[PDB]
Amino acid sequence: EVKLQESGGGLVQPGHSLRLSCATSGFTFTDYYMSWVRQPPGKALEWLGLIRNKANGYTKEYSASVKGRFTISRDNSQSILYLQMNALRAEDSATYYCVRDKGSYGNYEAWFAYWGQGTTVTVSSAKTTPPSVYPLAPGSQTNSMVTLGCLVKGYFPEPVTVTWNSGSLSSGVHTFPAVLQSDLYTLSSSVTVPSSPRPSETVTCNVAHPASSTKVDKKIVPR
Amino acid sequence: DIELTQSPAIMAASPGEKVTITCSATSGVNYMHWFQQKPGTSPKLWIYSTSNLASAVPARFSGSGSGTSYSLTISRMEAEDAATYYCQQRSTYPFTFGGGTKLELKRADAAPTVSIFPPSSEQLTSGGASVVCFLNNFYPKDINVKWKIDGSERQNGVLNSWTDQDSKDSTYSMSSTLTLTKDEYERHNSYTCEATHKTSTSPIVKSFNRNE
Ligand SMILES: Cc1ncc(COP(=O)(O)O)c(CN[C@@H](C)C(=O)O)c1O
Repeated sequence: EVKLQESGGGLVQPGHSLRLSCATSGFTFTDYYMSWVRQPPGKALEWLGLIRNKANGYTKEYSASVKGRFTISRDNSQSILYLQMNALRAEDSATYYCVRDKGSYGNYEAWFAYWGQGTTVTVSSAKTTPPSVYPLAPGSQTNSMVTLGCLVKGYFPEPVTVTWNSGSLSSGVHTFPAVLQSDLYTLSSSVTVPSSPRPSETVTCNVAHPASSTKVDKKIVPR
Repeated sequence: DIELTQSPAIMAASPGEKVTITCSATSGVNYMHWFQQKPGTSPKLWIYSTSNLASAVPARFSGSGSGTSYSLTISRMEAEDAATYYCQQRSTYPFTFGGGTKLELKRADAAPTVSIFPPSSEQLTSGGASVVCFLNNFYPKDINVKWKIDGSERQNGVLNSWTDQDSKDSTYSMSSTLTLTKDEYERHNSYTCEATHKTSTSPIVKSFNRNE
């Protein structure tokens, strides 16, 4: 299974330096080019550049938008790809994708087919604060589909992990995209389980803040 | 810089309805390439080398064009096809990506499922107090919310948050949050969440009664 994994993402002070990583597996690295792409929250994709393969000298191409500031490289020892980011601006805040580019063969049916999940990068001095998680409990059990919620307030930066019953509750989950307010984010998590699961089976909301390293489970109390 | 324009920016089609899209460029390219992006995921190759369908791509899908004007067609719309599509070129460095088109699918209208929840203990015990309210699974998106407290609605401190078409039901949801001082909330008793949709001539609402 051709696997690509980007790490490095986190928050970064403006004008500072950020190094983006990306592990690889299931293919012969040195044989394949590797672009770098990014997407800013709610927008279009932006090609940043690739790096050729062994037979093409590992020569780096970039995007004028980012030329002189960003250098792409790779450790050929353990098949990883990098992205050096300098003089970072808020407008570099995004999520960054390593993609397997063209290769030493003709599988161009491939080439730009395998992407990673992308890593999110937020350019700002702005302070890091974990969230406060609270259970959205209704009031006056009715409705065959009773809906409960999770209020994840006061954290920074993004993202945060939210799933239900240690990921057991995938169905009927509604996590919203954060809203930035006062240099602060907030979102909710709604789930619609029947009375049978709750409040009987017990429903948990496991929240996480990778940045502020804040992992917490809010026992959704019946009330 | 071969800059690529896609039109339209947005569009909602009905199933079986015909669809054409374009990564249109300031300069000639040799090939148009296309991707499809569906919420929370990385793009997937869709059409390559202008016309060669990608892995797991339906034959209702075709790609074409020439020089400065290229196209992506959906012969007859299908619910699975909805996503954001990005054209573009690997002709001249630097490779550039199209402006995107955000293709949503047309389905049966559905009244939003409104819910309201009072300030939990913990937050309120934390010194805070704010009242959440989901407006789950509706169509179409276009929906306005309006809080109310003791009769007066609520402009200030109201931050809303939509999603895009769910993959599993093709609908939309919204999440207005009314935040207020711990001390303040106790100056009112009935907070009501009001929903405005084409599914209801009247503004469907929900609400509780503050109590101690
Ligand atoms: C993924 C991809 N990588 C690399 C290149 C060019 O590599 P070199 O500069 O190192 O030779 C192309 C040219 N794309 C052509 C086939 C086109 O987009 O029409 C390409 O699509």
